[PDB]
Amino acid sequence: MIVDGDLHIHSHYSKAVSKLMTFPIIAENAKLKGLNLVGTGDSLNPHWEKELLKHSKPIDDGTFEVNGVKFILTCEVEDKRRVHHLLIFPTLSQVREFREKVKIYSTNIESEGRPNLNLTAEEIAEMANELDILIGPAHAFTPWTSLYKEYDSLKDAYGDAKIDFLELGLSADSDMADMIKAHHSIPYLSNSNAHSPNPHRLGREFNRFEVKDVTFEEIRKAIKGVGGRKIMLNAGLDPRLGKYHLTACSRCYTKYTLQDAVSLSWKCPKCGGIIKKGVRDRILELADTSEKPKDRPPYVRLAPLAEIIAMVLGKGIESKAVKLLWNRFLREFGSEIRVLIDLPIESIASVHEGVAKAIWAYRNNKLIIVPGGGGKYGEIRIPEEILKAKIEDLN
DNA sequence: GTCGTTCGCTACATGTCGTCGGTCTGC
DNA sequence: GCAGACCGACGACTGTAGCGAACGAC
Ligand SMILES: [Cl-]
Ligand SMILES: [Cl-]
Ligand SMILES: [Mg+2]
Ligand SMILES: [Zn+2]
Ligand SMILES: [Zn+2]
Ligand SMILES: [Zn+2]
Repeated sequence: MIVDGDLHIHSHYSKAVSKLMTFPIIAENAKLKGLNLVGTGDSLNPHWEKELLKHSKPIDDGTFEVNGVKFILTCEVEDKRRVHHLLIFPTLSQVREFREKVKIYSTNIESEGRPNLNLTAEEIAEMANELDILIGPAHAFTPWTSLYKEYDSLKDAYGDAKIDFLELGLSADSDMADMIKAHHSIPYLSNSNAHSPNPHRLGREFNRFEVKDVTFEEIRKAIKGVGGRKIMLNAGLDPRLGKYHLTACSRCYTKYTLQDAVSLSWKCPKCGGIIKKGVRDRILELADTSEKPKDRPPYVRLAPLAEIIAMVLGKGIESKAVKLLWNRFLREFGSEIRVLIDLPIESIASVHEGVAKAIWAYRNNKLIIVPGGGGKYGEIRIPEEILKAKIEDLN
């Protein structure tokens, strides 16, 4: 069976997240969005484990189900050097063992959903490998709390330890990450880092797995690519839409080149703020080869359907009009990805004509995109002639 | 034209832990 | 004067109450 899974979300116990991020709401929104699998997130926090055991029913010792949505145990932790890492746990026994194993290196493990571990990246990865916990650098290029902002290579961070994936992040896709030769041996994950269950947040990126059943072991085989199981697709936000795609200032969000950045010594002149290096420039720094492996699954860049609806209707992303149109699209059809990539534009025009024209413009790459940087998301705008012209003469 | 509804935007939170300036201090 | 301790503020890790103001079904 073919399932869409999002293995990186944060519960309401984490910081800077929404209080609505609870198991029932998450399951409802993932079901309405067409998301078959969602990682639990914050699994090290015992209160979130209690909420999971309450609001879910066991599929096996490591997979749970709530409101028809399956859930595997995932978590994100912060390094002694402020480097975020993602962990997938086989069973709840492994969750509890790893939790008790790191209580002597953390002070907020029972307090926050995203804990701070006073442990080296190598140490955390070794503790995960010993317990068969899958570990990988989460949002591995962001300039604030990533691996490649602190270290220059995966070996420099993990040393003799082993990692089982690399979360690409919003501002990256599989090709630019494959610009680093080591990554050719590593499976990619494209997750959402969801802090809100809203349309454009939960499942903004996901992984399309081929599995026999939706259980942790099947997902693990698919990530490793064994026994027929495989990650057959990597869907994600277009790299330009990300918060840190280009180098820009952290205060005024003015885009600077890498040359101008090193010239200004990372000081925004007309702002007085810290300018942070974009993930594109970082990858170009760490560039290794112009080649990339063939077994790599494709990466379908997508813009959130709610964002396209808000840009066509000329209204805010949270408005009731865009929410109503989004719900009508998700009722008439299956999922956001289907409406964005697979569905023919004539079928989209039955629900809304302007949205269909914008989706055609996004498919044909005739949609203006101002890239994001420094912490500001990229923006999508449509030309006038795309909206004022009919659909027949469009292509 | 009424007057509930919806919109867009600004301000603020909520704890740990870096970073990055400015300040004390002990020489 | 100066090295170096010390220190406070500031933002990532983003979401949303809540507040004038426009809207839009009577
Ligand atoms: Cl570095
Ligand atoms: Cl194996
Ligand atoms: Mg992406
Ligand atoms: Zn993170
Ligand atoms: Zn996260
Ligand atoms: Zn600036």
